[PDB]
Amino acid sequence: NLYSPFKPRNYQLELALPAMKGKNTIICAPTGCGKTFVSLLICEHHLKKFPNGQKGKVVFFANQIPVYEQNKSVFSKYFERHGYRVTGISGATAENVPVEQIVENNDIIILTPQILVNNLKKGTIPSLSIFTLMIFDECHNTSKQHPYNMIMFNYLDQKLGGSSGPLPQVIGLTASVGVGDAKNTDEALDYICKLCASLDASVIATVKHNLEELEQVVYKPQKFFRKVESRISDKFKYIIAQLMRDTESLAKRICKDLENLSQIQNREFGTQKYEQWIVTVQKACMSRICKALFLYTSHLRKYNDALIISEHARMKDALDYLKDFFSNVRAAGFDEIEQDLTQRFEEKLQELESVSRDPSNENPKLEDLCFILQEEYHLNPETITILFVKTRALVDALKNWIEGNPKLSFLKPGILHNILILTSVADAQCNLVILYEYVGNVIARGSKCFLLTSNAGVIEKEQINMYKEKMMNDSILRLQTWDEAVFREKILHIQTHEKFIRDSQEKPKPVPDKENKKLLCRKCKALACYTADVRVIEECHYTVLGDAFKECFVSRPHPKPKQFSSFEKRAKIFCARQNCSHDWGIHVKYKTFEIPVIKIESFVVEDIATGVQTLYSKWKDFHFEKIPFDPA
RNA sequence: GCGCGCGCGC
RNA sequence: GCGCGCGCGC
Ligand SMILES: [Zn+2]
Repeated sequence: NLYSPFKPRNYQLELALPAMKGKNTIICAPTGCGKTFVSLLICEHHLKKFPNGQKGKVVFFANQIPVYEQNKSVFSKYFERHGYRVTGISGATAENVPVEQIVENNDIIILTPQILVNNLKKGTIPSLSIFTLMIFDECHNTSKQHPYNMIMFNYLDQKLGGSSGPLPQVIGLTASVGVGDAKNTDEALDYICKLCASLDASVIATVKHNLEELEQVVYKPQKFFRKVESRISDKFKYIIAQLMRDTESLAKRICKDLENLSQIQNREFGTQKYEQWIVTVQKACMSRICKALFLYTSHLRKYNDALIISEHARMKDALDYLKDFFSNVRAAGFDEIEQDLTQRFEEKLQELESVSRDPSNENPKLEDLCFILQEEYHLNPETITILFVKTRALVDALKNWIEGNPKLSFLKPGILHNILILTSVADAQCNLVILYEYVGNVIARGSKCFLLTSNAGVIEKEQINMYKEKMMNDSILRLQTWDEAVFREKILHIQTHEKFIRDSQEKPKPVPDKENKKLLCRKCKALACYTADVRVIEECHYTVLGDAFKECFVSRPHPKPKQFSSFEKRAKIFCARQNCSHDWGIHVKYKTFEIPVIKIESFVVEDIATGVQTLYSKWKDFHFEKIPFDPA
């Protein structure tokens, strides 16, 4: 359960060796518990390995909050018995606390890295040598300009700067090292090297002496990809779609601020992109108007479901779902709006059924799926099969379809001890796994996995992924054969070259250009404000002042409010024209003042003296006379 | 908002 | 580079 006493498995003992022997290691092991337990061991040996009058300090880096939390607990619980001081710091703690002190008085610190990057940048923590051990969760992210790398740039600057200063052991954990954009083993192997260089790892630990034991707590099924296709012509999706347009235009006219309700533009019926757009519009409207909408949208949703049922199951099943829903409102409480929609449907109802019964509108997708089930079960009749589909709706359709089938009468299906096939949308020891048009992709011997998609891209993407997993396995298998001394030297060339381009590629101060400039909405090219009215908060954030602007923009209220540096996210802000409605940035309370904060990418820079129109995506890029903030 | 990573098109 | 998305962090 991850939260108690455990017997380490041989394979984890093996994985830890190189860490325990003191080398900087990358630990490539498959997903889950594995890594946690392993990083518990290392950590336990690290702080134990010390002689009296000496203490270790371990820091553990984690990318997501959920991970920062689940790992703060595990570490706390586990090292509780032992007497060590354990904490974490994340975005939500970090606000106003003596970060040097928290480290100073702690044996295990859990962090999200952007904290450390921030605190080394300030000088509040002068050096990494305070730490004895660094652990990088999901360490394959150590590249490019990621926090992990910023940390290492600091470390490698201390290491190669020829400066002492001791430095910590560095460990990274991963299920999968990556291969970047490599096209063959040669390049993959270059990629993994540069990766090791960045972590100053001299060893990559994987499981070798304990394969029989790993390959049984982590299948690893047989991967089968199987292309299909939808029907030749779907004249049913034409009917329901026309009904959706119809009911959308009916909601538009009762609402008219409709499109503005969400910036989820270019929506397409019968896509889950649409199902969200629905929800975002229903939560958004902040009420006789809002109650009219809930009803119209509650109808478009079932319509949307319906299409998704048609496309992956059969029309008979889409229709049924719809007859059901409509039945359920003819059965009270009934009002004009609802009786309207029910009528506009009742009108197609006859035609929908002709298209439904039409022999040439069966779903070729289902015959394939069928084949697969007859193929696999004739091999083994005691097979227990699991079926993943996209929507809770499609779950029933597929169940009904199977029950209502003479070609596969042999199944006993179930859903969300006697049953022998299970259908589902979310959540093992089953022996047959089928991802049917599942979108998707997320998550003892002889086991098979089938993906079935009409999409080529997916099938082709997934096959590229399999070729990379081999490319990756082989490379590792072979750099594992290099003698460490040789490997450490290859790494050092890399570290060196990489260090050099960091300093070289830096650039002097940028000479600021006094000339006043217009900011123009990037979309409609209407005037927004002037750079004269712009001010800079905390060196990083930009506001305008004065009311000439207080009405150049409109403010729909944010659906994701948060606080950062200081100050609260309250609203998104938008170009005030009715057909432009470009996204301008946001509007916050800061200290005492509600103020707008704007992103330059939402604008064109036109010099007034000349008319020249430059475009920036980052304020760091845009060099003008920036002025800090206060009374006004 | 800022920062970081990833994908799609051109 | 521009356009349009996703996920993540401060
Ligand atoms: Zn505009």
